[PDB]
Amino acid sequence: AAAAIKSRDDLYQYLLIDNQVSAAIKTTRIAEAIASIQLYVNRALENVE
Amino acid sequence: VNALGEKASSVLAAFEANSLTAEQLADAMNLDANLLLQASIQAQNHQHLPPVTPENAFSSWTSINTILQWVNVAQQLNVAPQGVSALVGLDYIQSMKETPTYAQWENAAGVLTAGLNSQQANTLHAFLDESRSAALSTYYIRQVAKAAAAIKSRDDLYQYLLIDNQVSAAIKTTRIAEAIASIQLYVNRALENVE
Amino acid sequence: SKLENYTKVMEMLSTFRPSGATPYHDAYENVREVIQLQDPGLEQLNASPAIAGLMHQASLLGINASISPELFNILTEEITEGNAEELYKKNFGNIEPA
Amino acid sequence: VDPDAVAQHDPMHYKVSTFMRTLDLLIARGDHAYRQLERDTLNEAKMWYMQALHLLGDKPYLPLSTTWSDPRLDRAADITTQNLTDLFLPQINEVMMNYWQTLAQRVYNLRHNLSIDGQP
Amino acid sequence: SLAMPEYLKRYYNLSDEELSQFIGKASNFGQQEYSNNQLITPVVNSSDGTVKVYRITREYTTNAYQMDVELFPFGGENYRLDYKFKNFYNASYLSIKLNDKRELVRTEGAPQVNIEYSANITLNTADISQPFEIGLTRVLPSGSWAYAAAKFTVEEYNQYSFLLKLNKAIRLSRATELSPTILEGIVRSVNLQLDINTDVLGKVFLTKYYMQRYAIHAETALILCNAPISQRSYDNQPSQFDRLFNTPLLNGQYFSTGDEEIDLNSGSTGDWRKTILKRAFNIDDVSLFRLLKITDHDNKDGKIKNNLKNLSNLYIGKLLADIHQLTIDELDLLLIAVGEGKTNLSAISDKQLATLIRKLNTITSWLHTQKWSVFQLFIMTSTSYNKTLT
Amino acid sequence: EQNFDEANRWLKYVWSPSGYIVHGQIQNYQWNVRPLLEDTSWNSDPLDS
Repeated sequence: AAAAIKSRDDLYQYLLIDNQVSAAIKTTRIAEAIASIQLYVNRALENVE
Repeated sequence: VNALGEKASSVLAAFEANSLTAEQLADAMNLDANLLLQASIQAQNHQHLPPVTPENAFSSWTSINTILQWVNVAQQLNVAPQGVSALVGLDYIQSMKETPTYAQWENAAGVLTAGLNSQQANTLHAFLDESRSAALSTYYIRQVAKAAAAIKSRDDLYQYLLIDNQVSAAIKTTRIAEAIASIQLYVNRALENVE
Repeated sequence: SKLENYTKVMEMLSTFRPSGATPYHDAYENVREVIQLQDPGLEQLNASPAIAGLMHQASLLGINASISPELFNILTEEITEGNAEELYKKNFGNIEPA
Repeated sequence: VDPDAVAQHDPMHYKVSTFMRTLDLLIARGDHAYRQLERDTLNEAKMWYMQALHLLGDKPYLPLSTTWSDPRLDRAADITTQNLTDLFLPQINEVMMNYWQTLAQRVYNLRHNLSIDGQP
Repeated sequence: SLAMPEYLKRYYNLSDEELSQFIGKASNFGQQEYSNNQLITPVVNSSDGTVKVYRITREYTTNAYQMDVELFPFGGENYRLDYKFKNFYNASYLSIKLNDKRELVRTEGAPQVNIEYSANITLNTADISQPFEIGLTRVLPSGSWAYAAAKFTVEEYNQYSFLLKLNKAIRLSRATELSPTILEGIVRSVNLQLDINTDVLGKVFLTKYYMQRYAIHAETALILCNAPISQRSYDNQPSQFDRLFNTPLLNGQYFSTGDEEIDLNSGSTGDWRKTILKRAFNIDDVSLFRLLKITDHDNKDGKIKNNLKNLSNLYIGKLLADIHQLTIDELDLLLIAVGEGKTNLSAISDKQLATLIRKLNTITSWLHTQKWSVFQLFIMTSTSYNKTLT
Repeated sequence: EQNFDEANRWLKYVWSPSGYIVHGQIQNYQWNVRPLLEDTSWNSDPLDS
């Protein structure tokens, strides 16, 4: 509850993993991890967190 | 006889006797029995030559031909035989008998209109709206317009009432936009001191 | 007007001979348009000679020519010196002939 | 009727003009990456759009019906002529609304494997 | 917290236009009519969008034998007041006040018995915080009056019963992927209270089946489910009744349900009402009488009552033939050939009507596979025989 | 050049049916050019040229 996660987009921003994506799109595991870390850093630098 | 198909064998035998009736012939032609009964009633009421009477209406071939002509005309107009009965009463260009009063005309118009489909009804309604607009505009100019405005024709009435009456029914606009157009036209007329 | 309902208005309008594009008989126009949609030229009427014989032929042909019954009353009557002074009252009312 | 003198009188407006040019840059960068359809680049397109998405923030909710009561034109004329904001409300900037519409639709295509013209 | 529209939209993961068409009607999630003199209702009052539930408690205070009176909010300090008289007094005018004090509306002339009159009055915070009276007054030309009044307590009340109904509505709309307007148009044909339950939930499956199988509109499918035609206009759209019998208006005559009696005899040459029926159904007089005979076997004569139920039965009979691309004649011969034609559609169970629909569909599919006309089937299944020597 | 808004004012200098307003008062004259305002009807004969 300390994270006020209220909907699926909020969960995507929190867990850093896209859950609403369709099953058609396929990506390698390492590239997906890179995307999660980049999104987290971008959120931090703009002081959104 | 060929149109009656397989039933012809019984229909002709019943015709050669004085036996044929509305129901048997209706079953033979795959028509509604009430339709033939009402066509026969309407034929009896109106003066044909030769005359049609209940005791010959299906005994003689001429009476059958007259009844079938009534049925064919009804199905062409896609109306019941009472519609044709109302139509043939509209002998308005003669002196033998009284002219049809407006209620009769309105009744015939309604019965005839009931048979049209949506597309044809849409076209008919557009034509009627245009004609009504012309008649009402002329009557308003003659009889309701205030003489202080020298309204002499339909264009003058358009400039006065600020509403386009000669427009065809095809064009459709929202009410507020139409009100905006009327106010803009009035202001434009005022600024140029045409008024 | 004193008129109160739509059909009474169209009855009044059907005989308003003094105006320049009336008389306008609306039921007749509806009947004529429906016929000219459903059977152009009365091909089926004339193909059925028994029904044709019930009508006066001038009363079928008049539906083609768009002559309404009051417009027929206007076009029919006989103009002469000795009634022009009042048939002008019937057909134009108050507009000065000058 | 000059936008720049009025923005000069109230330089809070210049802040919005800069903000809006930042969103224009982020969207154009995302579209440019999205033009290449290979797998790696579409993930760059996504992170560009998500970057502009949190900058815009929460789309405002706007209650569909309100105090406005369908008045007579005769009444609105007098209510307004007491000497329009006396009776009509200010609308949200239609351009800012459009940024949320185009960003949400673009991410919708990235999530559903369409292209930018929406063709499968 | 869940009362805020933003929180609720995030919670159900709804779209903005999807939420707008739920909460823009939200008053329907209340009680629809007074019960025990109470009305419990959601109200928008939405300077911030939030929903607040009010209990209104009526209390008859003066001359309750004169009238019934009812109050239904729709906005902040904005109300509809409805009232219906029991006794007649020839008012010179009707005057209505907050208590007997601030006159909120006045109506000239005499209010009639058994008419529900209405007024879009206002009642303000300093008013509705009181157990205020509303004093109505038929003032006669003498200055005598049938004054009558009731108090109306306004209370803020718990949102539980509102949120549970909204929950039912959202989950049902999302599961059947049907617009909320359609579902609202279905629920009113079971109950005058908006109450999703086994009965209403039984025919949403039927309407989803018919709309798929026959590709017809929602209202037509509801008619097939033995539901009366809806007079109410949803969605800023003309009502089913209005689109069926009023547009376009025929000779400036407006058609509505009445206590007058309409004749369906083909040879009677009926009034404009018969023309309205013929135009709406796109059928001639003879087939109209045949449809009347198919639908009801207890109508000895062609005259029928002009109430809405008979019109609904006639529309059901017409749609049975329309969906299968047959006209009334083949419909009659088909119903006779099946053997279920003896049963009347006017007095029939819902399950029996569904069974009849399935039988008609199956026999039509079989005839199409066999390249057979309906008349041939009637001949093979006929029992009456012509008594004519050949 | 289809710059109608600017063409209207430029042509309105010489003549304007709406009229001319100066210092907050409407002016009597209709044409802004003096020899057009003063010459109110054609000569008894034109120039042959």
